[PDB]
Amino acid sequence: SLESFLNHVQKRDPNQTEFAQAVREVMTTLWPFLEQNPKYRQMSLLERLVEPERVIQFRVVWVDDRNQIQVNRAWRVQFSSAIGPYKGGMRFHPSVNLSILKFLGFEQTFKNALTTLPMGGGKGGSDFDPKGKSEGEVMRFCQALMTELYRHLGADTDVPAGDIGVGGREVGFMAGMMKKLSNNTACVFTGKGLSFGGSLIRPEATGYGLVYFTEAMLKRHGMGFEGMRVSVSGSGNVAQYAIEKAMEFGARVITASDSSGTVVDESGFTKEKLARLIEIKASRDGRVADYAKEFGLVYLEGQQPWSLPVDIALPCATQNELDVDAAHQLIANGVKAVAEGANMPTTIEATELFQQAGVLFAPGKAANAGGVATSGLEMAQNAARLGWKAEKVDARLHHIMLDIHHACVEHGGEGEQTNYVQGANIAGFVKVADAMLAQGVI
Amino acid sequence: SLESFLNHVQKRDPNQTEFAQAVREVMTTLWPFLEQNPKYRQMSLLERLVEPERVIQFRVVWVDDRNQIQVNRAWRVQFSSAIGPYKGGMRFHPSVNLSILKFLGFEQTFKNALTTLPMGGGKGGSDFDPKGKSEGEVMRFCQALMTELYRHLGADTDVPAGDIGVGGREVGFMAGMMKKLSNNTACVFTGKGLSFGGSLIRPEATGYGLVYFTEAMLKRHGMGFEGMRVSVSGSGNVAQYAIEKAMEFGARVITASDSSGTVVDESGFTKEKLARLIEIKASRDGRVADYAKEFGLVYLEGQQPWSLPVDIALPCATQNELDVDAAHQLIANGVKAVAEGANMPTTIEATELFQQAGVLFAPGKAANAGGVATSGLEMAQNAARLGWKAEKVDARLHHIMLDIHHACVEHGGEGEQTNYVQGANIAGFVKVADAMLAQGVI
Amino acid sequence: SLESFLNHVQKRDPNQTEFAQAVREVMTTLWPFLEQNPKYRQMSLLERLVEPERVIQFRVVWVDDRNQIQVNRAWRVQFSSAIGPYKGGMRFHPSVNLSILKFLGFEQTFKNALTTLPMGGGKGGSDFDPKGKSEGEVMRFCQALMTELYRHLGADTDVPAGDIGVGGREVGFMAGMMKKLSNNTACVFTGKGLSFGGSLIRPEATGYGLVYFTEAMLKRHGMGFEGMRVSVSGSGNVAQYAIEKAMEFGARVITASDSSGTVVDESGFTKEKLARLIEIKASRDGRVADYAKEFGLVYLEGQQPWSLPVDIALPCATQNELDVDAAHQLIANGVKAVAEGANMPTTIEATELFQQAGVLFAPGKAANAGGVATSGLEMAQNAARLGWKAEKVDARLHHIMLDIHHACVEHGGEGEQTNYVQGANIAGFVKVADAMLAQGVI
Amino acid sequence: SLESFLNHVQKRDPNQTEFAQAVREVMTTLWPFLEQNPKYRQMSLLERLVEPERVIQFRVVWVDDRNQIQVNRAWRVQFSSAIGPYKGGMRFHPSVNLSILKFLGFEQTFKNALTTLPMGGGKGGSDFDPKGKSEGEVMRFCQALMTELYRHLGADTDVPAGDIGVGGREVGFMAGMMKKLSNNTACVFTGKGLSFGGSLIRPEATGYGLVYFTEAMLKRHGMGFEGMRVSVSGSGNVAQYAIEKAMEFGARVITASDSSGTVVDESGFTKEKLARLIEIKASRDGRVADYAKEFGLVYLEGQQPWSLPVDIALPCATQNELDVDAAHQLIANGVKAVAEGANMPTTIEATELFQQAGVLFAPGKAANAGGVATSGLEMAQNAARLGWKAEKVDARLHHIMLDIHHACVEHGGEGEQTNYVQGANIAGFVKVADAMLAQGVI
Repeated sequence: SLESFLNHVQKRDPNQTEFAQAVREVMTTLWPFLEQNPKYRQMSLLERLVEPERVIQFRVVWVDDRNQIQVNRAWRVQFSSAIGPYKGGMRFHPSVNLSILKFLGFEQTFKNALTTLPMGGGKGGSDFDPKGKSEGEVMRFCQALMTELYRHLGADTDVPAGDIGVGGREVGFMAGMMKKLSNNTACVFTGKGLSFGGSLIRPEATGYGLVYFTEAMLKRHGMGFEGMRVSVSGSGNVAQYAIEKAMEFGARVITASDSSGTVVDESGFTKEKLARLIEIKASRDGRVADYAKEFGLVYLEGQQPWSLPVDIALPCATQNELDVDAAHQLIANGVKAVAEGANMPTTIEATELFQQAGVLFAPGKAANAGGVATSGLEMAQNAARLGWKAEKVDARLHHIMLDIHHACVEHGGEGEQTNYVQGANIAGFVKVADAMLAQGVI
Repeated sequence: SLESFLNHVQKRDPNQTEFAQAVREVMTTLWPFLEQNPKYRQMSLLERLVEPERVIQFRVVWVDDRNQIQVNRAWRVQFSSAIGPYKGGMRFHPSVNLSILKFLGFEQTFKNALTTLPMGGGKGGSDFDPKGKSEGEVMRFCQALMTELYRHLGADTDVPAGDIGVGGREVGFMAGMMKKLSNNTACVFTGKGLSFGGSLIRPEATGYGLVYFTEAMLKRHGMGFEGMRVSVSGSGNVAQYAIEKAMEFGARVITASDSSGTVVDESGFTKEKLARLIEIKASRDGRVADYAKEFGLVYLEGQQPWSLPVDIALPCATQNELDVDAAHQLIANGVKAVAEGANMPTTIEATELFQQAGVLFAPGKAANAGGVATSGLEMAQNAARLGWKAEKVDARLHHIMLDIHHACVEHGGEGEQTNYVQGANIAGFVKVADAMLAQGVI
Repeated sequence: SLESFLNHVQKRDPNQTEFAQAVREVMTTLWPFLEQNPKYRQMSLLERLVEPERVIQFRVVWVDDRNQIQVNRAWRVQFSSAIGPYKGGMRFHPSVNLSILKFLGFEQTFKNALTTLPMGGGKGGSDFDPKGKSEGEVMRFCQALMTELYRHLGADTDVPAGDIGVGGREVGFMAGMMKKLSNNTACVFTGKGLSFGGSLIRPEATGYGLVYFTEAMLKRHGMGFEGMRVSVSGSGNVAQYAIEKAMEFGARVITASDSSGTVVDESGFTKEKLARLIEIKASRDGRVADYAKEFGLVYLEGQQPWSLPVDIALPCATQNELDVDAAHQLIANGVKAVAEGANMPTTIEATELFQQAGVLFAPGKAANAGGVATSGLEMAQNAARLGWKAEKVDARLHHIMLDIHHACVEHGGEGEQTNYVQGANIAGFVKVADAMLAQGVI
Repeated sequence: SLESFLNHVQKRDPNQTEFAQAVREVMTTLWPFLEQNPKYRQMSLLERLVEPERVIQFRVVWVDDRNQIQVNRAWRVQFSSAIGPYKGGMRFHPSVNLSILKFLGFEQTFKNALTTLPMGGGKGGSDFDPKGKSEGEVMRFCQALMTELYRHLGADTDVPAGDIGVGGREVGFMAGMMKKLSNNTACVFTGKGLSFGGSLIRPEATGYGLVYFTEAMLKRHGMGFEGMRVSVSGSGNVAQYAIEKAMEFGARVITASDSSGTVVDESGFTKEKLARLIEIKASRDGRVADYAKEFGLVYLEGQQPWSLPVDIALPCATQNELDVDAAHQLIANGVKAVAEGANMPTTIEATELFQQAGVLFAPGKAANAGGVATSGLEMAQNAARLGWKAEKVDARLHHIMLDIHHACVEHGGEGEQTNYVQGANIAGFVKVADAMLAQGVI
């Protein structure tokens, strides 16, 4: 009984709402697999899995620009080290609390496991509010935080990163203070700048990865991006470099979009066209509408791209942006594959409609894992003591996406088509679970 | 004077029989090389080499399923770190003592050195008897052992592994407790499972490597596996994959065996038959006898394969399984090469008979070194934080075995045949000796 | 069954002759106590007690005055930490081996426990032969030993000291290298010189304590040192201050001795005379014969003191210096008490003979414990960062000896005389055993 | 103001002449760049950059062959860790002092940054004089130094290497003692022997690298080594392999030199001729003069090679060996390029004179960086636990020199020729500066 297990887990954290849902969602997805595979239920594995190995809550005292002393709370949730060191970002936001952090770390554990890289799961942050703070205040805050936290991190223990409220700047400040205090230059943060261990291809990683996974998916079922019509939704990081990589595989990419609307280009994106789009949206005022005016292209004011007949659709905008109705249209127009660039873009029913219609479907938890894979490649480069050329990082990223795809296929069923939703849900759990079982009662 | 040196060394250890024999066999092989190369006798090098850097003997207290407290003794012999960290397995068996462990660690030093990977030499274990113990008892014991041992290990200090009485299961339990206690996920054990840092090809490594090495040896002397009759003893992972690779080179592999007896198949193993042998020996009760019934094959009840006339014998079962009576049969029946898959299958007397009969003979320290070489490749992959495809691992294992073969040939003399016993010992020693000399009086 | 336990215990160390005897002796005295106190047999306490927590064996390489590189073996036996850190001396002697060091650590564990101070048990040394070595060779040897050993010691871990082959000079060298390498000045050795943390009364400690112990023993049985003829053997540290304190309690001390022979003084030592013996003996070559010649005293060239009629005999030279024939003479001439300043001076047979003749007998295991007790007071002063005046060290040493004596009486039976062999073993055992039980299965 | 800044810097070190000169030279080259880029002046970056993070000065006491105790001074200057661990050699010479070590470490910081490898900057040494010392004295000195120094080093903290007075022998001794004391086998010294972690191509690296770099520079400007007359000064490591690689690129190499004089060979070096020069110079007594005598070549007793007409001059002997008069001779005789194999062989005035005459000039700071770059590759192989073939090391070295050439060109101006002085200095500064800025005020 699912409800009974969930009810039991909640007894310890009656008020951690977010964590409660995160446990429910994972368990709801796994329950039929667990019923058929009693092995992954033994040794109180599920009870072990939902209890984080270690949580550190600590006081952060710092001084603001008015010389007022401020007190914040920070955390590092070290959830699972079964597969490798705790890995996951730091988040600075006034709403952050333990519940939210456990929810993120819990999910990260499976997300990291899914990449096939040797990374555990963790997450941290503070109720510190970066909004309105000077560079100096943020620096002092990062340093005060690291004055406690440094003792709990390490290249083989816990390697944090950025998240909301924690960008390249803050990672720099935290990595610098880690190094000073420890007198040790090993990789303890990813998302570092290129001057001190960061990796090339990080901006391109999620988009590139989306296309790699989808091509693997297409090769296995006798198709490929070459010569295909491709629609993309969204126009940030992920959408941009997705477009770039599909072009390298011979795809004709014909749409991009933002919240206000969709640009349509049947002759297709080119290197130049995409360059100017990237430039435009790097401003805060830039709009797809402006990109279209500039190149004399069709603009569809507040519509999505799903009305266009394509072979492949890549939603890279936001959650729930591809519903049942759009799925019916894409199917009717002959779509062959769908892969998720964004976080949970396709609704559950639309996912199901694609699958029953024999449309290849790649869930985001797998197809957008390039972002997280590259934090692993950064570690790998730092470990090797050699920075790699962009092409080398990219080639290695490609092989990782092929490994993730292989993992989904392993658990993706025996049907005429692989079920990548099922495959991606199971692969992450199984790897963590196998590792926990091999390592005994610890 | 050899005898005088041997007599002097024993004074500290008048009752370490196994260790004395080990120092004797090695020194006897080295003595003429040392006569021609006084460099390697300077700076009390031999006296330094035979004295292990460090030994930890310690008490292990644990509780059995009847709530009785048991006391065992354990050791880690950290013999040499001249070339790299102490490397070598852990052995659980009621007969284990300091003498035996020093002999094995001493042997490990030269074997590791020969692989060309940067690994020193060590060995450890306990007089704990795993026979009849429940899983929980083995677990509690492993953990109580790690409660002391964890402080003496490290990814750049001492990296153990399995051996008799210590398989994948036990490695997992020790690695897990190491991780918990040190709060560090770095590679301190090899032979780990794929879910927490293990390497592909590790199961095939020794068997594969054995055939790669033996093929090199044959080719150098105008032969090859192609068309040869091959007897293999044993039916565990070494034997299985020795059989697998020899078939791939065109050999007719005609025997396999366990403790109960030997199966004979004059037409030879196939992929399908070996697959089925593996399935059978994967159960806890499966016996070569069952495998013989299923394919209608000759079964030799409690006999070894050695009465059969073959071109190549490959002992892959246990220590001392090929003694003088067997050797006489093999030689009389025209065997051309003997190579050791297991650890020290051939007795000192049987070994000499093979060499004096002009039979190519490959000692395990060279020929079965694929396993430990591949344990270095495991360490390497963990250090890089990126796993290799099976093909990359196989290709590197192969290339390493050819380098090992080349070193043995370099120091194996000028006779009509290479002396691989002489060759492997001198090649191993020179690398350890050059390193001990460069690094000063320490 | 005693024989059954001793036989089981011996299986792991079939050739450790000295260690078997020590275990046999302790266990024979305890067996009746244990029958009456089943509590102390539970939880495999005895099997745990006889197995040392940790032993380190290691290589020591050093260069002699002719530039020949020498190799020796060293050990630190860290036997018990139940009551406090491992405590015990280091011994340099060519006969040293693991068996002997285990025998010494085992005793040390009980002797330290008896003092009431918080000290565990340990012992170490090397087969290094200090004889004929220059100050420089010993220094280099000590430093090379410490290059390894320092990592296993600590003010709260293992605090060694001197013994045979290791005096103040060697303690100084080892303590110095400990400080350099650890960059830490805490007390990691006792027997230090006054200039760097040593304690007053240390040179006097063993001799003083012997007299303190023997005086309690005498008083309990209607006697005292006053007016007694006392023979002392030996002429180093222990004997000298045994003589000093005995004169202080009003005894007429009539002998002292070295390897070469015995000085006899019927009128008894005086302060004046003893001062000059101390000067003579402060060299390593100084002789009693020269001391006897200077005061016109009888020299019994190569004889022991035991032919002389005395009330009290105090063996303070070496192990086994008083056998049955000597004991027979002592009994026949009317001896009332024998107390051991040295370590195991009286042979088992001479001992039994004293007990059967109603001669009061204080075993070294209790009576010579002042030295180690004062090494505890050295630790205490160092921890406090404040040294004590001599009167204070001496007063506390005295109290301790009275506690040791009281403990021996409690368990020495109700007979006409206290059995101090029995008493000291049981009292020592009870303290270690209570600590082991309270601290769980470790 | 440059002068006011140089003066501010000097206030702390009024008598460190070498250091003051080094800071002046760097800042003079950068000053125009900094004016155009206020970013690189912010946050007191320059004041921070010239003050070393950490310097440890320490006493080294050791015993010479006459048993006299000697006292020396040693240092490790840990200058910059912005980019990676402190990296740089140890120098044993009686003239060594803090000023000299700071100058070298400061420069080291920029040369290391330039390689694109993740290396900080450091330098160390002692006023210990190795000249006339026995192997034993040198070993004991190295061990006594490491007895203190080991605690400040680490594979991710500070990884030293050799220099004047510290060759392979000394690296071996120091590494060995590092390993012994830390019980850790990770790479903390580069320049190791092949038996314990050294890299192939290390002897060839500076010479190879010099030619690789110069070749890029000639090609960028329409030239190449092919068919060119090349003069080389020196006959050590750097000159041998400079010659080796230049012959391989089609050069006619016509000189080599030592302190005593110069050999001229108009027909050019050959493989055999260079082999014999190496042998001769591999001895302690070998002289270029003897080499000239042997092959019947013109010897210019104590003159330099600069009077000789060449297309390319490669100074690889010592500091200040090429001054203005020599530059005038080279220019008048039609020289096209000068590249520095040694450290600052060319004086500022001679440098300027080459630049004003349109002669391509490559500073050592770029052109001789192959050595330290290859020490980075040594670190890298150790981190990977895998040695590379000579060919792989060479290829990787080559690509690194090409990366260095590309960075110099990026910052070398728009003139008819790249200004590599300006280019190598700015490129080095930008990498370090970016890193310091990102990591905050630490």
